[PDB]
Amino acid sequence: NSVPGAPNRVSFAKLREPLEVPGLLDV
Amino acid sequence: QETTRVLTDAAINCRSDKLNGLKENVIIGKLIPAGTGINRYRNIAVQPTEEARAAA
Amino acid sequence: THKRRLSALGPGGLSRERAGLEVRDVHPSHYGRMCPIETPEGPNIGLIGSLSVYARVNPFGFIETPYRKVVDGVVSDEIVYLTADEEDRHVVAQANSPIDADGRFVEPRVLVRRKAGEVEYVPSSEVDYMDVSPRQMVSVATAMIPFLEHDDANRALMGANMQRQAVPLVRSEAPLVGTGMELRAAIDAGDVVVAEESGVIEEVSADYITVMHDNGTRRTYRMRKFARSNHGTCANQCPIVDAGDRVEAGQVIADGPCTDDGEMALGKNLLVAIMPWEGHNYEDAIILSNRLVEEDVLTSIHIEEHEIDARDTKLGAEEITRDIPNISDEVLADLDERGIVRIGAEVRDGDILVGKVTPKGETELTPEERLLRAIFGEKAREVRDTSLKVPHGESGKVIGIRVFSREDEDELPAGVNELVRVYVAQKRKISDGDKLAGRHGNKGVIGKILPVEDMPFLADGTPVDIILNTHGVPRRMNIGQILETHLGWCAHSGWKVDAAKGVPDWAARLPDELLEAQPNAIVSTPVFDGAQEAELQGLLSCTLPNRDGDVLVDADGKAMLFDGRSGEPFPYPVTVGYMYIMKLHHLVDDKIHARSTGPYSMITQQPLGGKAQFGGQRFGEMECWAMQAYGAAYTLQELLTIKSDDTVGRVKVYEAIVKGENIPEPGIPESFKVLLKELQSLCLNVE
Amino acid sequence: GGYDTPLGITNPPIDELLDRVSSKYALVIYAAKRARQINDYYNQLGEGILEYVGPLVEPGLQEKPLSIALREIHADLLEHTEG
Amino acid sequence: LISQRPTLSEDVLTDNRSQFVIEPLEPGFGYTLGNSLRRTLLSSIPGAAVTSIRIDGVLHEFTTVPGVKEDVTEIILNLKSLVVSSEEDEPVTMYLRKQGPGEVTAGDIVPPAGVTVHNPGMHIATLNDKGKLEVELVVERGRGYVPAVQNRASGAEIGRIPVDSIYSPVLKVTYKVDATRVEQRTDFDKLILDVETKNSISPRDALASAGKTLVELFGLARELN
Amino acid sequence: MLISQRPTLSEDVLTDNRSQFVIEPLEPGFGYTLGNSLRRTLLSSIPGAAVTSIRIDGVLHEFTTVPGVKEDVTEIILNLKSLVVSSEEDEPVTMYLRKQGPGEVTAGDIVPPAGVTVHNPGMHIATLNDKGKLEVELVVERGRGYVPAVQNRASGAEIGRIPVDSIYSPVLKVTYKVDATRVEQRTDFDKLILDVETKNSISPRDALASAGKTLVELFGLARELNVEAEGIEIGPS
Amino acid sequence: CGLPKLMALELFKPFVMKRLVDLNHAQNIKSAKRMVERQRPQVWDVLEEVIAEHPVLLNRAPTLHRLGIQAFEPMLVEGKAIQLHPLVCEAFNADFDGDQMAVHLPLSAEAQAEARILMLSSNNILSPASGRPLAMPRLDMVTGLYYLTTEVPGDTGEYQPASGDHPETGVYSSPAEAIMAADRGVLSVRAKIKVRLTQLRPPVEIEAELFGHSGWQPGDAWMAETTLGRVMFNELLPLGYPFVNKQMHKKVQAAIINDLAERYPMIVVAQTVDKLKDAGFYWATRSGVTVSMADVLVPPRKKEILDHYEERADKVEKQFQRGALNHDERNEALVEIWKEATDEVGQALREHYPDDNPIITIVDSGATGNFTQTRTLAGMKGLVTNPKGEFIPRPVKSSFREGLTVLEYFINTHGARKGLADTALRTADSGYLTRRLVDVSQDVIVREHDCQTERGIVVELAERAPDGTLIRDPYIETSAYARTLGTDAVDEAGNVIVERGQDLGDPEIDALLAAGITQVKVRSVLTCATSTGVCATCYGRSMATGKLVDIGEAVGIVAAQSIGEPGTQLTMTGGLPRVQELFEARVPRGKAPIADVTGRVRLEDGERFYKITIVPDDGGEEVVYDKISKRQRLRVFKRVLSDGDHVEVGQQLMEGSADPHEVLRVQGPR
Ligand SMILES: [Mg+2]
Ligand SMILES: [Zn+2]
Repeated sequence: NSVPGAPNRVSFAKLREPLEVPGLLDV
Repeated sequence: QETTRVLTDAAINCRSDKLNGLKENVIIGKLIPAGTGINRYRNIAVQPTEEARAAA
Repeated sequence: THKRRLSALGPGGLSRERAGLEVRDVHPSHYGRMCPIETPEGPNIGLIGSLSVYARVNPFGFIETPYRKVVDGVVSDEIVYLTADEEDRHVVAQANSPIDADGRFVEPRVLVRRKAGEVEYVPSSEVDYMDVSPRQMVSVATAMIPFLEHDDANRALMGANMQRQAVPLVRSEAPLVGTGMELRAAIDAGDVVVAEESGVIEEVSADYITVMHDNGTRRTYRMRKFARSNHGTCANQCPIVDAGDRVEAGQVIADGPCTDDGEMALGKNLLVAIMPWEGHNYEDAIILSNRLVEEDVLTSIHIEEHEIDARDTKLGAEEITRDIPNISDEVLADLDERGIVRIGAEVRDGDILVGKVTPKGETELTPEERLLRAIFGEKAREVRDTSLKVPHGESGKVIGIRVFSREDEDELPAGVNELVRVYVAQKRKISDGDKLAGRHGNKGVIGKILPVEDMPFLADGTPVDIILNTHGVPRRMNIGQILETHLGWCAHSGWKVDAAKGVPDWAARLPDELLEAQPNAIVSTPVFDGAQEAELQGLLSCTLPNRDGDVLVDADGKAMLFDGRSGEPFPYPVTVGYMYIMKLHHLVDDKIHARSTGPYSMITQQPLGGKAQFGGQRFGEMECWAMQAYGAAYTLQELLTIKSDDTVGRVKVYEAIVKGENIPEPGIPESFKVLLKELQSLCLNVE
Repeated sequence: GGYDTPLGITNPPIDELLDRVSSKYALVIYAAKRARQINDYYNQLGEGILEYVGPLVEPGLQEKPLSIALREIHADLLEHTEG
Repeated sequence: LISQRPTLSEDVLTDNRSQFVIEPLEPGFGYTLGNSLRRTLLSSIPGAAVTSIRIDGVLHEFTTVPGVKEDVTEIILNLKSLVVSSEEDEPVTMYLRKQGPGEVTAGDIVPPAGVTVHNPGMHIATLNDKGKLEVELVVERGRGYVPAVQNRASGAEIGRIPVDSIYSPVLKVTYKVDATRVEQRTDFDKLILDVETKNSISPRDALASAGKTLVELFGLARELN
Repeated sequence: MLISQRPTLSEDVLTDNRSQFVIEPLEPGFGYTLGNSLRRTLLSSIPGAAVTSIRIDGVLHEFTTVPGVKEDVTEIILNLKSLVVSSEEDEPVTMYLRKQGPGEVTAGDIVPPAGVTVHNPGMHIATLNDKGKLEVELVVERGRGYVPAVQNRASGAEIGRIPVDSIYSPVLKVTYKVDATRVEQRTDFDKLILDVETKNSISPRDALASAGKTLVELFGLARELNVEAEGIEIGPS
Repeated sequence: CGLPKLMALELFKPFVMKRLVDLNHAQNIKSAKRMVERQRPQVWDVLEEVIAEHPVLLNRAPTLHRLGIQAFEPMLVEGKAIQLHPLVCEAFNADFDGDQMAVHLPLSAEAQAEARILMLSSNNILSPASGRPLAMPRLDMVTGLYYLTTEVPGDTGEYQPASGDHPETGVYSSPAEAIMAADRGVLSVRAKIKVRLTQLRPPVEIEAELFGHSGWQPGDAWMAETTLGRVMFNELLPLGYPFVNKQMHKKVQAAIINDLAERYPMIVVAQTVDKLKDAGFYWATRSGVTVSMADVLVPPRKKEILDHYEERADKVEKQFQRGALNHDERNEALVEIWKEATDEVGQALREHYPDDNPIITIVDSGATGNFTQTRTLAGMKGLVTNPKGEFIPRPVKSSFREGLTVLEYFINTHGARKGLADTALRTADSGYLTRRLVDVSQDVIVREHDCQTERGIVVELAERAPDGTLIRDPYIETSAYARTLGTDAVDEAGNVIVERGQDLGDPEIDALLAAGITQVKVRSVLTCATSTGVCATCYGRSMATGKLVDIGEAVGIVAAQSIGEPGTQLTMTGGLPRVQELFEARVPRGKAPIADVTGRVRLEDGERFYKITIVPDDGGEEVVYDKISKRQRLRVFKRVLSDGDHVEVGQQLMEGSADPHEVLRVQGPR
């Protein structure tokens, strides 16, 4: 989630990660 | 290998080469000394039998 | 993927051979930092990779990595950006650990990475850092292959490097199944326009959109349409919203090429069986129904740009115009009034692109040509005909004309006064021979485009899409594709697990609202956090009929089918399902090429190699030594003389062919004599 | 032997064909010289007559002179010696 | 033996599709005849399709229309969805213009005499206030698929934009057999067949036509010898 | 639809009753569309007569023994099986084969009633050891295609009469394949090859026309809904 | 050979222009050329004739062996790809991943002849290196054939011979009879039957049985019990070939093909193989061998054996913790434990699967892949090696069907990338070695029919049995066949079974086995008396010709490529560098001493290595041997070396290998 135009794709997450993805271009 | 050092003392000996290998005829492009190259095949005589020449 | 790339070769870096093979290896410090999978499969393996996803950089040029420090049998929630060295100080177990819902754990004896990079069942008191998450050791592209933990790294890396070689189709549908990567990928991808400020839409266009910022202020967003990529692929941007809409900041507003509904899209979702059919699916041979072709499901846009300059010679200034030397009129039809062709005109290889001309100078004409002029009243026109013609194997309309003129104050390089660049596109249908591949490394060329009717098909008359060969599967260790296929069939079908008597046990810990599924709903799996096969089996048991009472597939993922050729059912049920696939940037036309005779050398006497020009194929050391092995000598001699160096002999043989007469004899090679002169001039008595 | 019919480029069976030449090689050279003879025949047909004989078997509609030579060979109507 | 020829029975399913079954049949034959008709119907049915159209504002497939959201090629795929039946074989032409903000539906089209769409609800495009439309259409009877012919091969003007054609009145086919095959040798088949017209004609309409073409084929080998 | 090209039929005469057929060109690809169909047709389209179940004196339940002769029961059976003999009678015809003494029984040795017409009477079937006498009756009728040896119509009809198969197809062997003649000028039309071999009863030529008529009789069903429908016309011969 | 019409269109431009100006279609050549630019469809028509019967060449570099190119009959084809016959793919080692190829074109009549005879497709079937065929059927067609030849016990209406209530009810007078039956829903293809044949040569035994004189299949008549599958299979073959009645394994196939080539003419062989390919695809279609995850069973009792070996390793780890064993001790112990676990697991896995599993059935036929790939698929993967090369004591305990963990996958990556790195290095060294070799022997050609020498070597020839038989050596075909006796094989100190001057293939060899003799002075290149190269006689049969080679051959190069080709597959001194240094004539690392005279040994070992000396039998100087590393080991043979062991004059002292030079200087050339 956490995205405005996120089309609903259900996933099989058995876990829950604390952190989300970083800014890939920050490199 | 070591084309320079090979060639140099080769010419020093002034060894002429007989052109009888095959790589020779390769790089010179003249017909190879092998396969269809030898004289027994490359100098074949061929023509119609004069029997059939009677036919034609 | 090009960005976030890692390489040690370069200035300061080691050159290729100077490095030992060991640097190519995968040192255990690499874990979670450099994805060990993604790397070029050519002769640079181990030399270049990329970053793990959640990695991050030291100000000192190191990999500062987050970690979940655990304390007191309880994982904290403080991310810890760690380098590798300090990591050796410490004790890190795995994210996939039976945490007691609280940081507390379940069993004492736990896997953990050792300072030597080693693993043991640590008693569950000793660790001080837990993994931030699964897949912390994955690359970006690696992050985008479901079931990845079921197949070998070999085909894995193969599909990985291939997946960057995808080609943007014109329709750009999204896959039914995926990961969590497909959206974040695009939102960093950039080329999909993102909502800057939250707001209500103002007005759209096919080229831009007027946006109403929430307080007064507004803005447009110029869609990039038909922008030529660095590889001839189109770069359209279509808007995905309405002028009466309202969105929020950082939100998608228009997909890019390979983007569908905001997330990535690298192909289509296709129903396939796996039988060996007619041998046409022999050794990666890949068959195709015409249905996609006539449905344009595989349709590429290509943008080839051509450019030519306006130099100035000693003979004067180069010229561009409809005025030409000896030439037809119809060939001078679709030009503009002043040389160059007209926008929107169809073209074909060899056709004229731009009418350009320069003086050639003066030479005594042949008496013959002079005679033709006399009988024909034809002038000299010493200015030489130097126009622009389309090279071989090219067609399609010309979109836009880019024109530059020194007279226009267009800054141009010296010895130049006018520049023009041209844009032709050709809507390439898919065609046989082209290379496709799933997301598993499982790949291959297009075997044969078969019509729709002559096709194995369902009991519902629904024809199959394609067919792959089972025999490539085992020895390649790529069951993940089978997994994907089963999953995709389940996804297209939709289910509704009857949780009437509690829950079927496999569904017990399964997340809710998976208990049914609308057909053709989209889903995804984390790489290491994917569905189990038992879960999939319980799903496949629940496969609600499509329209009629229709359980097309068994509980085993197969089904009975009909040969559109034979008429009969096949003797067995067959694996089938929906797979997502890509199209590679190795089209047939990019590779197909032959030649008889073209522009000879300048240094040597030799008609130019290189498929950019004609070019052709070099018959060197491997099949020479070979021909000698065969014993056939004359063919080799002909190749190495009259196709290689005999200046006179070349035109001689050409004449002889034109006249229908026995071949002349092979003359002396040219490079031979050249080497001879060289040896001479080396102060060497030669004879 | 009773096996099958050949087809086009494989006609006639080289299995049979080698049965009269000593080696494949002399066969090849034999054929090539005859074929050049044939081509010279056609080239000289426009001009005056010469001892250039052949073909003997009725040549096909559009047949390679090589092919014609081969077929006459299997017909066994020639004569040759090594070099 | 069985002294009777079979019988062609009918079952209506819907307008756009219905069922057919026939018997008595010979054992080990129904699949044969069924794939026969399937291979037939899927391709050998004369249809009628748009050929290639033109609009004033455009020069080629790879441009835009002022005012619309969609583009040329988007409209291309949309129109490729279209359905229409001709009556004659000479190339007739329909047209379409439009103005103001709005949707473009299939019903929007001005058709010439003899032509008729069969799903006016087919969305085409949407426009704005500046949204302005004109278009001419090239349509013709045919059979099967053709790729778009080259306009250079033709002589038409640069506004022309060739489009592939799929003369498929048929939508989808399938069936199943009925192995009577009792243990008395009083055995026979029964083809549980289904048809799916794509809004152009009725299943029987396409079916009898196909059978006529088949009779064309067989008689060639029937009595010519 | 205008045919735009007209396929052709040139039968090939192989060995006597093994004639061959070829046809082209084709709308790619009708070969699979129809050759297989016609195959199964000729396999199961034309009537034919054949033995139903013979009865033999003496032997009661031991299905393997034959005194006075050399061949066993089943050899007799199979030899019977390949008997080309016809009749105009849509009924169960019975028959007789009778002889004593040593020697051999063959095809023509039978007593033919009305309608029966053996097409290879100079065909050995059975041998006679030493003075042995046989009197066997035969049950032939006619039908189509080919049947397994049907089980007992009754529970047990008679201890003597014993079932057999019935090769009601006068055709014997059928095969084919598809081709791609003239793929550029004809834009990949197709060429059918047809290998048929049948008994001396009729010519494969004739059987071909017969089965073709039968099939068109079938497809008249298909056409007889809207004969006023656009069909792909071939034009005249 | 397939061909993009567009391509060849550009190819024969000179030919086509000539032939068309021959027609009244282009006034000058220039008209022809621009017309080519215009492609007026009759251009395609004359293109047809000009393409008619003109050979071509086809190249997939890199080439290793002689078949890197051959000659094919072109034929215009739609599309823009190179349509290739299936069977040549194994020759080119050319998958359909998208590898390109090159296509050359001969011009002279002489070049055309060279192609049309030598470089032809059909003329090249067998291994020029190893005599066996190369267009032999494979994975998919082989699959179909295996399905076709297997027999289904308890199948659809089998031949069930049971009178008293019905006939045997499985007999069929004609194959066509059975055809019609199984075409009806009557018979499975693999149900056993008893039909009577008249058109196929039965086996030698029964055929001689009925006849003895002439089993000739067009008109003879005879019965047999098989399935219709084997029926049709034998039907494919030429008439003269007798019946088979077996389940065609790939090996069986190869043997059959070898027989055919060795006895019949080529053109029959090619046609036969083609029909094979065709029907093979036909039935591989029907085999229905596909792969669902439900097709992949796992070891149902795996976990308990897992636990057994785990308890073992646990005790081992505890005892290492004891310090009773050091680090590497417990390492190797774990290595052994997990290897044993792997072995037992593969045992249970192999026994567990039913036989109809296509997953197994592939390797079962021997189409491809090994059982280890199976175990990796389902069950447990086991050990992943140190990227250095050592083994990781973890190890993997799952198969792909279970899916790995992060750590497991990471571990497997080590050996994965290591192997893929080695892949290029090995093929690189291969070409280097090849260049060395062929540059060595570039000028070795036959020049003489016979050197007429009488030197020649004798062969072990299927060593005697101690219980007493001529138990066949394994490595005889690679040695005995295509050889020329200079001697004459007498029999029983009597009649000569076989004399000087024969080719020494199968039947005579078999007769020699019957005779009971295991030594044969055969000619060899080593004894080819010719000065300038070799004689035809001492060379023997060509592996590819099947007959005695002509005198125009440079066999040296063929042998060169013969060696160089397999070098790619040489998966590791114990490998490729071993081979090199052998050809290098170097003093190997494992230089083991060799005897210099017979006698017992003055075997003796100093500190930290061995210190030995020869017991001379002349006698004289006990040949002393001093730096005998304790890491070295006494050469075991006959029992391992022991002190006072009477040895020979050239017996290798230690294990390993001394240089070729000293073995020369001791026991000379031969
Ligand atoms: Mg490859
Ligand atoms: Zn010798």
